[PDB]
Amino acid sequence: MRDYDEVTAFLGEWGPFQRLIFFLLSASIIPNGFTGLSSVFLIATPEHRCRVPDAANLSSAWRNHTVPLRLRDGREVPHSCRRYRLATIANFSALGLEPGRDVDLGQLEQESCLDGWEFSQDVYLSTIVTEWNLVCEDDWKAPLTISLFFVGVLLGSFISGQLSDRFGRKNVLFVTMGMQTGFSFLQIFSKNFEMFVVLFVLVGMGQISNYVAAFVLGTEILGKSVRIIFSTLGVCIFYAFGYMVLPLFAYFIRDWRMLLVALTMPGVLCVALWWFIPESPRWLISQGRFEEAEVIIRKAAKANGIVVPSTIFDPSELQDLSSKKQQSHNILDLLRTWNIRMVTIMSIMLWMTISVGYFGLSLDTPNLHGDIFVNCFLSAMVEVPAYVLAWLLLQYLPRRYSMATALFLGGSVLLFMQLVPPDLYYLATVLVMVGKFGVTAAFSMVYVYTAELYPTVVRNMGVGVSSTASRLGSILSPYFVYLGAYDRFLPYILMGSLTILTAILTLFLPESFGTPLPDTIDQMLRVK
Ligand SMILES: CC(C)[N@+]1(C)[C@@H]2CC[C@H]1C[C@@H](OC(=O)[C@@H](CO)c1ccccc1)C2
Ligand code: NA
Repeated sequence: MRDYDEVTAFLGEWGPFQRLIFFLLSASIIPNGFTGLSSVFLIATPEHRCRVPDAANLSSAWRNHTVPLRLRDGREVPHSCRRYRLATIANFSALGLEPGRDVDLGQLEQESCLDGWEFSQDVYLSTIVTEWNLVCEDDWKAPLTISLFFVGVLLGSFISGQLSDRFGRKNVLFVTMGMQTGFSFLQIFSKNFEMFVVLFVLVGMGQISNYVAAFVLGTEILGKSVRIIFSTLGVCIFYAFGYMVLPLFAYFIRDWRMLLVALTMPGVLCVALWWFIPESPRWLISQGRFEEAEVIIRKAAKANGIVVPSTIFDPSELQDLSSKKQQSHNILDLLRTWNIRMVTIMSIMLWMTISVGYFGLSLDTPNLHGDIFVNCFLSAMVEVPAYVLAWLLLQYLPRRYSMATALFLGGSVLLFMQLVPPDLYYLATVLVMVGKFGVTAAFSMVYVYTAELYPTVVRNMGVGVSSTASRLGSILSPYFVYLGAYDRFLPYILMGSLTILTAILTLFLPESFGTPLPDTIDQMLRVK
């Protein structure tokens, strides 16, 4: 018996086949870039105030003084959820009385907006918040939709695995790509809020599912050395490109339906890949469909120009491949021994906190100062050097000090936010981008570090548990942004404190660099 990576080693590590597969599977990750964080523009809240119908016979003075003024940022602004009793105002205006001259505005009665709201159109022409008035007593519905999107992503994480195992990688990939694109398109025709919410849940489910299927198919087709590069840089950078191009679209298109059309179109464009990506030969061998694997291997050999006679490859060996011992599935293994128990708890908390920080910072961009589109672009762009640095650090430096430093930077920088004087408000944006830089580096590194910490017997299970923890964290991530209304800096204080505690935690994990990866739990490294 032999190994699949050995039997197939004759194809080489790099060449026309593996190159095309690498850049096509990576290109299929772009739509997840602008689909993941489109909520920053689809669910944005413009400035708004109570609407006063023009039927009111109010003087120009009264029309200038129809809403109480409240102070924000040290500056007067119309109160966004309350107005002076329109009937009392109309009675005063009919009597000839005028504000200030005859009326003390400070003691008038107030009511909520019974004629709806007037949203400004300086930035957004329309969004779902303006469509269904998700403001004042409905404001909690705005982040809820985003939480529900990540809820769908959670469910997709469970389902896409089993589906891909039972029906293949390419089939699940393209089916869920089409599902995501179709439900993204359908959302344009949402009559009311509930249909939009449920369609957004399904869109997130499809998005996660097809990301996962692309990742698994790529890490199964590519060779041993290029596998790491694909997993680490290949998909991350093209996700960053998708995110970076999201604000480019949102700048020209400022209507949520036309923006959904624009973000839907690339998904339809990706369907051409069906004729270029083959099914994973390793999976087909797992199902016992050896003729299809043989055909795909011979086609790859022909594409790379390698002569493949019986002396260098034969299906008889293909039919007698080795199978690795099956890994434990019962979760009890992760809790049976004290050391692995503690390592699992720390990894859960580390992944959840890194995810909360990353998605909170991503979703908080429209609340920063300066141009919203420039801020979103800078947020998307600061990830590419974060991935390059993460990759170099993983290649050459111990994981513990690297991740302690990246988290310490990401957390400490945020705590400085409250110390920036308003005159130099732009420094706060600098800090926030450096903050997200650190978080992004840590987020890229943990995917590898955790996979090294667990022994083979349960490695996948442990990684999956920690990954689910991170995904749970992003359900909470839009609510930390929601807290920005109660107190501007509270979200950053929370994120910074939690990140510093996570950076302190990381130092207690055992070091893996430069040591053989363990095979059985008895060989697992001990926590400090
Ligand atoms: C930060 C880098 C390493 N990622 C490529 C990792 C973690 C975040 C980012 C994107 C990806 O994680 C996701 O969950 C993706 C695809 O499901 C996602 C992006 C945006 C919204 C929801 C999910 C995997
Ligand atoms: Na995709």
